[PDB]
Parts: sequence; C-alpha cells; structure tokens
Amino acid sequence: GHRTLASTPALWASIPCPRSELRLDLVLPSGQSFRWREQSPAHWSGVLADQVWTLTQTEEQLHCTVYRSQASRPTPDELEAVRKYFQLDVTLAQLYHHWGSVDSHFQEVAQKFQGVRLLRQDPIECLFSFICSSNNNIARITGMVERLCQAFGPRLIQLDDVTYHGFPSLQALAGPEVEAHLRKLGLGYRARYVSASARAILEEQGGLAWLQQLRESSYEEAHKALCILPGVGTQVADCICLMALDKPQAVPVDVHMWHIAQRDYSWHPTTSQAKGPSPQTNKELGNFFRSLWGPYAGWAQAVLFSADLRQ
Amino acid sequence: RKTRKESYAIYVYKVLKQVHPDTGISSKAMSIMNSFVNDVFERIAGEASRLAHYNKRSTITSREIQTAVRLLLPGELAKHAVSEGTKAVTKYTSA
Amino acid sequence: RKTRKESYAIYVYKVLKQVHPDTGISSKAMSIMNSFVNDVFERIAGEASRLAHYNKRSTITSREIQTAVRLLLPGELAKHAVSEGTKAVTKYTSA
Amino acid sequence: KTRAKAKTRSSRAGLQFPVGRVHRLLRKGNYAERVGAGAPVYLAAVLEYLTAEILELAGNAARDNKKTRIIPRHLQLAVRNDEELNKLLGRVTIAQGGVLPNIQSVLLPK
Amino acid sequence: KTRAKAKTRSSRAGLQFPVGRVHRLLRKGNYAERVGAGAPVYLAAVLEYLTAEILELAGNAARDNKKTRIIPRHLQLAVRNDEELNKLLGRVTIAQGGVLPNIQSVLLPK
Amino acid sequence: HRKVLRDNIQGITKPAIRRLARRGGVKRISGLIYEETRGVLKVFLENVIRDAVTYTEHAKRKTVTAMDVVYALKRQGRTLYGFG
Amino acid sequence: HRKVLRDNIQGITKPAIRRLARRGGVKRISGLIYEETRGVLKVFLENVIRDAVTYTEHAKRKTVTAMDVVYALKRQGRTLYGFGG
Amino acid sequence: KPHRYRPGTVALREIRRYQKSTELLIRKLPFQRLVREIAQDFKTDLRFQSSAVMALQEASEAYLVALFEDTNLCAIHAKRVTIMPKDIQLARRIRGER
Amino acid sequence: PHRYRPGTVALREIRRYQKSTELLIRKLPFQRLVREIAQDFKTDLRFQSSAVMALQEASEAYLVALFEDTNLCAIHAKRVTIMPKDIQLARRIRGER
DNA sequence: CACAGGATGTATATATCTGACACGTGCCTGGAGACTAGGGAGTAATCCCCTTGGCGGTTAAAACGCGGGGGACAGCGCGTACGTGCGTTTAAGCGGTGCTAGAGCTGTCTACGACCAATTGAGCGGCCTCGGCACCGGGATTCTCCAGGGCGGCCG
DNA sequence: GGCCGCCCTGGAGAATCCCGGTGCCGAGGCCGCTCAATTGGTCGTAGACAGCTCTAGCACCGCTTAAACGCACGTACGCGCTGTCCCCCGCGTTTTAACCGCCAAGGGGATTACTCCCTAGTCTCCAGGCACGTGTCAGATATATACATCCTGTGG
Repeated sequence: GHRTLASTPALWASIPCPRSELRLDLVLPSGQSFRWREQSPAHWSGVLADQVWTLTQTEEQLHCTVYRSQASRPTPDELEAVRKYFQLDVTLAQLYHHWGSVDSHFQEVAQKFQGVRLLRQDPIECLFSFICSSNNNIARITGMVERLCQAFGPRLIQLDDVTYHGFPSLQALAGPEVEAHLRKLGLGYRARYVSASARAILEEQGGLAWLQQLRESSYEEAHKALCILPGVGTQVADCICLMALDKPQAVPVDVHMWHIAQRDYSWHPTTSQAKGPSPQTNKELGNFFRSLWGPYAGWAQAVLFSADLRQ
Repeated sequence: RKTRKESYAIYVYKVLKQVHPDTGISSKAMSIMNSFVNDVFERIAGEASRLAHYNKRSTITSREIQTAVRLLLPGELAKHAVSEGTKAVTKYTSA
Repeated sequence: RKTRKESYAIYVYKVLKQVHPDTGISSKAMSIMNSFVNDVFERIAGEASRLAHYNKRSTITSREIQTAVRLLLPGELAKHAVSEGTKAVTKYTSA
Repeated sequence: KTRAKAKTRSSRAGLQFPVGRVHRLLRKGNYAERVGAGAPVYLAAVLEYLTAEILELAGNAARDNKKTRIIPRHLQLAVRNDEELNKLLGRVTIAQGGVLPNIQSVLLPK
Repeated sequence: KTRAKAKTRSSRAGLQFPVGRVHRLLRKGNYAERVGAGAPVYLAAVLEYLTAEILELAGNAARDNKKTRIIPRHLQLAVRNDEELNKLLGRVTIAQGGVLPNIQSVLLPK
Repeated sequence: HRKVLRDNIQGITKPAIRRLARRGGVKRISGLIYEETRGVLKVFLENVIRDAVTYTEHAKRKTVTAMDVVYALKRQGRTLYGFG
Repeated sequence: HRKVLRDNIQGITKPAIRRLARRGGVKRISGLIYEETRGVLKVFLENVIRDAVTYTEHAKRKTVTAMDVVYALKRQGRTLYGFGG
Repeated sequence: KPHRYRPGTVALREIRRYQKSTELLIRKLPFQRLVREIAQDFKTDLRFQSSAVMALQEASEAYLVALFEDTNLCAIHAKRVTIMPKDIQLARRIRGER
Repeated sequence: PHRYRPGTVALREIRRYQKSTELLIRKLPFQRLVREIAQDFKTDLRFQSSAVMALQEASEAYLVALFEDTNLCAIHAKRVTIMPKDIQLARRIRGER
C-alpha cells in the first residue's frame, strides 16, 4: 500500500517548498498529468524514470518517498531530478505580484488560489500521455494511461491494489499491430494516434535524439516539429512545450480557457471571423495572453485552468 | 361357438346399396364405418345426457336428441339431420 | 324463502385454515375453487364410468377411481393423490 | 299364442338402422334413468343420414378412381374434401387413409 | 330411539370434504348402476388433496404479494407457476386472473 | 320497444385491441391487425353465443344464463371458472 | 426368455423420417430434424403407452389389446377408426 | 426541447402494467351491444343476465390474449418484432381454427 | 450422367407418398421401440398385433400432421427448409410444450 | 435464353391368378306384443326478482393530427449444407414350425350394495361488524434520454 | 465551417415505489332450523374365485432382396450485411360516449299443486342377425409400350 505519514518515518525526503508557492491538490489532479492517483488525503503517487514517487505537502516543505528496491535515503540526483520536474528554482511570488499589478482579475481568482505550479515532464512520457488526452474527461484519460502502462510497461511491484509499472518503452510502441491491441484495451481512435506518433519518431523523424534536441531549440521550430507528428494538435503541442520542453511562452487554449475568456475577460476573436476551435483563434488567444501577462503567461493559464475545474 | 359380437355391418351395407346399388365395401372400410357410427352415437348420447342433467330432467326424449344434434353436427348437416329425425318420428307416431 | 343450493365453500375454507391458518379467501376465489372441485369431480367420475363400462362392470369402486386419477393427474400429483386415497380408504375400513 | 304379425320398429319408421338396438344401447349406457319412445327413432334417423351422406361421397370418390369398392382411402378423401364432414371429424384419424394431395405454391418450381 | 352416536363418514376417514355428499353425487350422476363404499372416500381424499395443494400455492403467492386474502390473481399465479397444475388446467380460464409476466427476450432493449 | 343494433363491431376500438396485445406481450402492432382481430372476435362469439342460445331454447327460457355460456365454452374445450 | 431392449429409437431411420416429411409436403429437411423428430415420437409414444398400460392393468390383463390403445388415443383427443369399437 | 421517449419504451411499460393487472380491457357497453347484435341473428327478443355478458367478455379477452401471444411467437419466429395478419392466420391454422 | 436438379426428386417423392397409403416406418423397429418404451411401465408385457398396428397408424398420422405444421412455419419465415425451431414453434402453438 | 432431343418416370392396355367379398343357411337370443302401475313431467296460478329502459352530469378515454425514427423489406454475396446418385452392407420380411401363457367362458356362492323407516345434526340462509384493502398526498428512488466533454481531419 | 468519428458521465424530467391516514363494505362468525346424511336391518345379485379350453403371441431359422448406409460432388439456399423508405409510436388537443347513480315497470323465472299418460318391468313367443361355408370376379401383379416431363447443348 501507499506509504502514510506514520508508516515509515525514516523513508522520507524533505525539500523546501512552501504552501504559498505550491499546492499539490491544485496541480496534479488539474489535468497536468494522468499517472497520479489519490488514495489517502494530501497524497499522490506516480511512476517516473522507472521509479514510483509518492508526494505529500506540508506547511512549508514537500515530502517524497521512492519505490524501486529495499533502500532508504534517496540519492541527491533524484532530488535534483524532482526539483527540475517541479521547477523549484522558479519563484511564483513575483509572477503573482506582477499579474495582480497588471490585472486585478487574476488577483481576484488568486485570492484563494496560491501555488498552482507547473511540471517539467519527460518529453516522451508527456507526449504519450497527452496523445490520448483529446476530447475526454480527466479520469478517463488517467485510466487510459494507467491501462497503457500496465499493458506495455515493465511492472515494479503490486501496491496492494494495482501493480505499478514504468512508462512503456519507445521501441515497444513503434511496432505493428499496436493500434488494434490498444483499441482492444479501449483507447478508441486515439490508439491509432499513438502508433502514428511512435513509428514516425524512429522511422521518420530521427529517433529519440531528434525529439530530445528540441529542448534547446527555438519556440516556433519546436512547435512546428511537434505538430508534424500525427495527432499532435496545437493544444497538446503547447502543453508538451510548456511541461516537457521548458517553454513558458506556450499557453494552452481549450474549451475551459475559451469559457473563462468569454465569461470573465470578454475577449473575442478580432482577426478571426468565428468563435470555434481553429489554429488562428488559438494563435490570437496566445498573442493576447502574452501581451496582457508576459512570457510566463502559461503559469497564469494553468492557475485559471485549475480554478476552472474547482468551480 | 363363442360370444356373438354385434356391429352395424348389415345396416351400413343396406344404406350403401340404397345409395350406390353397384358399389361394395372392403372389410377395413366397414370397420371404419362401425367406428364412425359408434363415435357419433356416443357423442349424441353424451350431449343428450348432459342436457337432461342440466335441465334437471330424468329422461332422454326426441327434444334432447334434436338439441344434441344441433349442438354437435355443424352447418347444413345439422339441418338435414333434424329434418330426417323429425320425419322419422312423425312417421313412427303416425303408424 | 327459496331452494337451497349446495357448494363446497365450508370444506374449502376448512382446508385453507388447515394449510394456512392466518390467510383468508375472497368470494370470487371461493367460486373459482368450487368450480375447480366440480370440474375435477366430473373428470374423475366420467373416467371411472368409462372404465366400468369398458370392463363390463356395473359398480364404481375405489379401484376405478384410482385408475381414473392415474389417467388424469400428471406426474407426482397422481402419486400423492393415490397415496392420500389409499390412506383414507384404509382408515375408513379400519374404523 | 298367435298374436299379430311382428313388425320391426325400424320398419315402422321407414329406417334401415335398428331402432331396438339403439334403444337398448341407450338404456344400457347409463345416459339417463328413462329413454323416450321417439329418442331411438330420432337417433337412428340421424345415424342413417350421416352414414348415407358419407357413403355417397365415398362412392363418388371411388368411381372417380375407376374402382367399384370403397377402401379407407376413399373414406378419407370424402371426409377431407367435404367441409362439414371435415369439421365433424377434424380430430379423427382414419386408418390407412392417407392425406389429401396438397403441395404449397412456394415449393413448386418457377 | 337410542342408536349409536352419529359419526360422519368424513370423520371416520379423517377427511374434510363430505363423503356422504360425494356418494350422493356419484349415485345421482348416472355414472354406474352401483357405487361402492370406498369410492366416495377415495374421491373425497383426492379432491381434498388437490384443493390443499392449490390453496397452499395460492397462499404462498398472496404472502409474496403482501396480502392476507386469496384473490383470483393469486390462484392464476399458483396454477401457471406449477408445471403439474398448469398441465392439469391447461384448457381452463380463470376469471379475473390475468396472465403471467412474460416478455420475450428479443423485444427487451439492448 | 323494437331496437335493432348494427355495426357494433367497431365498438371494440383500436386502443382496446392494443391493450389486449400488450397484455399478450406485443411490442409493435401492424395497422391491418385490428380489422383482422375484430373478425376473429366475431367468429368466436358467433360460435359460443350460438351454443348458448341453443341451451336457452332447450330449457324453454327466454334469458341466457351464465351457466349457458359456461356450458357453451365447455363444449369448445374452454372451461371457465367463476360463474357457478 | 428374459430379454431387455435398449437403444431401439435409432430404428426410426433417417429415410423413414424423410418419407414421413415427404407425405407432409416437406421439400428440404435439415440435418438436425431427425433427432428432434425422434424425441417427439418418443414423447408421444410414452404418453399413449402409459395410458394403454394403465387400462391393461385395471383389467387385470397382461396383454395390451387394440381397444386399450384406442381408449388411450381417445383420452388425448386423437380418436382412431378401424381397430374395433 | 420537449422530452420524448424513444419508440418502444412506452410499449414495454404498457406491457408491464397490463400484465400486472387483472381488469377487463374491452369496454362493457360496446361488448354488450356486440353480444346482443350477434344473438339477434339466432333468436329474436332475447334477454341476457349480467353474469352471462361478463362471462362472455372474460372468455373473449382470454382467447384474444392467448391468440396474441401465439401471434407474437410467430412474428419473432420470422425475425420480426411487429405482428401482422399473416402471423394471426398462421397461429390459427396451427391451432386448427381454420 | 443425367442428374436431376436438387428438388425435383423431392417433389416426385411428395407426390408418390401423398398418393399412397401404406405405413412408412418399418414394422419391426417400431415394434421393438414400443416394447422398450412399455418395459419402463410394466415388465413382461405382451402386445396384440392390432395394438402395434394401431400405435403405428397413430404415430404416423401425428408425425405427418406435425410435419405439415412445421412446413407452414418454415414457409412463414421465407424458407423452404424445415429446422428444429419450426417443430418447436409448431408444438408450442399446438399446446404440446 | 428459347428450343429439340435424349433420358427417365408415368400412365395406359392386356393376360393371369387369387383371396376377399357377397350370398345362402341354421338357429338362438334379443327384440316385439300385451298389460300393469306408478312416478315424471306438462300445465295453470302466483311471487317477486332481476332485467330493461330513460336521463344527466362527469370526465376518462377514444379519435385526429403530426413528426420522425426505427423496423420491414428488397437486393447481393458467399460458403456450408443438403440433395442426388451409386456401390456395399444390413437386416427387414415371409413362411414355416413349435410351445404355451393367457384371454375367454362357465359354475358357485358369498359378501356387498340397493332400499326403506326413523332420527338428528351438519350445513344453508340471514344478520351484524369490524378489519383488510382501495385510495389519496406527498416524498424518495429509479429509469430513460440527450447534450456536452482541454478535439481532429474533411469535404464542402 | 459544420460535422461526425467512438463513447461516456451528468443532470432533467418523468414514472414508479414507499409510507400513513381515511373509510367502507364484504369476509367471517354466530344462530335458528330444515332436510339430507346416518343407523339398523333385509334381500337380491355382481363379481371374486376355481377350473377348463384353445387362440394367439412369442421365439427361432433360413434365405431374398429391398432398403438403409456411407461417400463423393455440386449448387440451391440460408444467413449476414446494407440501403431505402414508410408507417407506427409517442405526444398533444378536441370530442364523445362510457360510467355511475337514480328511478320505475314488468317479463318471466322459479315454486307449488294437480293430474295423466308414458315408460320401466314381466312374461311369452318368434324371426333377424350372427357365425359358418362357399363360389367367383375385382383387384393386384407382371409385362409392354406411348406419352409427359425434365435438363442441357447448340443456335441465334
């Protein structure tokens, strides 16, 4: 079972993370990841880098524990990796103050919201998690990702309810018959969007090296390269750039964001001649958000999305 | 010398000769005719007994037989049977 | 004052009280049960009469009733009815 | 004792079927306590008419088959081809009678 | 006069249905010339058993329907839910009894 | 006091036949069923009532009792319980 | 001689059932018809023979006469002509 | 947008309601008039007990319900859910009424 | 070779066996079947020849009538081949099951 | 796809048994004559109950209409299953014999059931009377159905 | 720029179930009382039982051959799928006639006497039909065709 605060006192790792700068219950279940589940209050658990990380939030520190195999005191490299994953080097207090100064609506929203941060996931893991994240509820996508990990991931241990496995390897997803096998699992048409987004990585784009080289590439070139892959629309490409390529300028735009804009910001497509989901409307909304907030508008977009879900 | 078994052989033969003067009957056809006559007799007699019991009478008369015939025989068969029975009863009472 | 009519109401009620002491009956249900008893009586009596006529007997005895019950009631109903009838006849003769 | 000449009750009614035999059968069939005088006459007349009708139809059927003797097949044909007799004998099986020639229109070739 | 105490034939055989009434009905029903002594007892026992069985099933149905009086619907349920009773009463229509709940599987939504 | 009735077969309305079919367990009914059904009903009565009238003629009565209908149904093998 | 007969239902051969169907007007017969027909025939014969043997036992006889079969058929509403009266 | 049930669910509800009930389905007066009209052809100036008409109505309803059950079985046999006059004719012919 | 088409011989057999009147089931197998069935009810039974003939006549008539009903049921379903479901439907409607 | 010819049943003609049916005969048992008696049923008079007929208010149910969605019906393809024909094998069919279990009739007589006079109590009918059931009101639960959900590629 | 691919929750709305008070009328119990069930005999015959006869059923055998059985080949057909279109269901609105209660009249169903004639019951007598022989001719069998029918290639 998942470790509780009174289970293993000597199997914890504490990092400086104040409550104001981060809210675990407002980020992980807000659709930013589909591999974390809640069993006990203020607890989350997900498999990254073939190791199961369980996270809890205290008043001013963040506690983490690791499942692999029978060792404690996780090495500092894991702490550095999780700090990069959580962007602990970036302070959101200044961004919140600037956003409140430029617009009072964010401050009104952030009156009770303080600590909706962003993640830095593995590009392969984030891409394959968000491939099947189109036109579905968060729970359905999370279950889909869990079933995919069970089917194509190396198992680690059964945590008294369900086995935990590492993320499926890229070689096992580029093979034939994968589409039908995943449709048997119940992925729908998105299963095909997985296959066309796997083989082309190794057979048409240049393998993992091409994908990893985009972490230091330009914004537009990386966005276009991600959009080249089948099934990768503008929204998922922006999400991957923001949460897997370290691109704060990427602002996801969707139905929740559009509803927020039309109900609180009263923004309308000026150049565009319609109000439906289109790349031109997405680009206009992104430009408007960047002009109104700045280069780090993705964090404010995530704050609004988390606020929209909890309302 | 055994127990004599009665049947309607002679009467069916006489009726056949009256209808078709130059036509015979096989033994199997005669047995079928015997069974048919016995079955119709049983049906009419049972219906007459039911009619007598329902009306709290203790006798079976021509009226009961006529009602039983009208109940059992369908269509023009009932009409012709009633006509034949009425003619026979009138002739019997006259002589 | 009128002519009194007989029915199986009291006996059906006694049997019902023996089976289900805390259950009642309706007038329509009592009439239906009376019709059922009359129908079964008529069936068994007619079958026994046919059996007596076929075997050239002139008396309906418990043997004819048992044969009629076997011919009419299907399955375990016949077995249990025969058992009950045999028990009743044995008790009647003993006392 | 020379009484009057005995005349059968069938002769009095002009019938061929035995009035006395039917009277005895009614009296011995436990149908009722009493049997009227005209009840045997009526029953004999009805039986004679039914036998005459069925025999006429059977003889016509046999003549149509170029035979001069009624077999069970002719009786079956006579009963089934006549509507009223068929209704009367709907639940009756005639031994060695066969069935009417009847092939459904769907099964025939076209 | 002082005879022995009158003991009914129903009590002698341990039955509830009337032996004397069944004896009279057989005697006056014109079923046979003579009626035996044990035939009314046997017939009464058979009728009592059948009534007891059908009433037990009807009372069970009434209890399952949360009622303390047996109505025609309960009798219909009892008769049609038992194979032997249904076979015995196959061509019997019970007044105000309705029909068993039975919807074919093809018609149900899927 | 002379009253002659005519065209009363239409008194068995379409909803009545639909209710009977639903009691029987029918989900969809064709539009041509109803007329057909009416005819069937008539034929049924044209048998049973006829037999009943015959019994009424034998008793020298001018009214049709319930027992007459019960006997008429018993002739056709349709024993009815609940009317005597 | 005490002999026991078993598995005689197969004596109702496929051609016999085929001829019976042909008399009824059947043009094509499925292969599974034969077993169902054998079952139906066995049920019918069991029903008739039970009544016939009941009649025979009532008469204290050990021979099943034709009139017993006729009475058994008459009980089931299948009156048969040509075997007595 | 008005709330409309899909075709079929109301039919199943009616089936359940009517099979749960025991009351007569045909109206009393039309059936009584039909009975009197039919009886006129057999004997003029007839009279009926109320119980006689009730018995006729119950017998007719039972017969029609059984016929409709057989018709439904025939319709299902033909891979259909709608009963048609051919189904009634087939059921009657199998039962021997025609 | 002069093979007839699939079904003309069937119609010829229909005509031949509807014109004829003889028993269609062999007598000895039917007699053995009757004796086997009767063994279950009472041991050491004897049968008259007329009894077995009457049983065979009744059996053949019942089977022919059931086959006519089955043929009607099969034609109702727009088919010319009889199947066990047709027999089941016919017996259900007739009231035998 | 219409048609003439080849091949296969099929009905028609004719001789030739043969055994099943139609006719003649003896007799005996079941039907007819004649007479009596007693009860079942036909007929008249009466009570009164149940049916028929009329009427008006209420409103539940039937009739009409419209939209549409689901089912009926026709067409098409295909692949297994069943018809058809031929060679083998099986055991049904026929007649012949032999034995005997059991159906079938007969004679005794005994116990069982019909019938009758005398009682008498069980059960039918009439009358309370109260409790089970029909019903209404209101709320909770359940069942059905459609719109919208961090969308995307496409043919208009 | 709608739009459907695939489908999966979440409400909205309607139907149904549950709980409790109301009230009402019919099921159940009681009570007198009349007729049918029970007692106690008596007598007549129905059938149970023993015995004998002789019929038909059962068993076996040989041996002819019709029929069943197995197998191979081909094609008619059942079955699944798709598309169209039409008609039956669901729902709302308007009409109508069923239903309920009331009243009154009288038709005839049911009960009771009274009588009479019609059928069961006996005895006697005789002839109609049943069992038994027996002859002969209608039908079954076999052979020999003349024609109807089915199936297929060649020809256009």
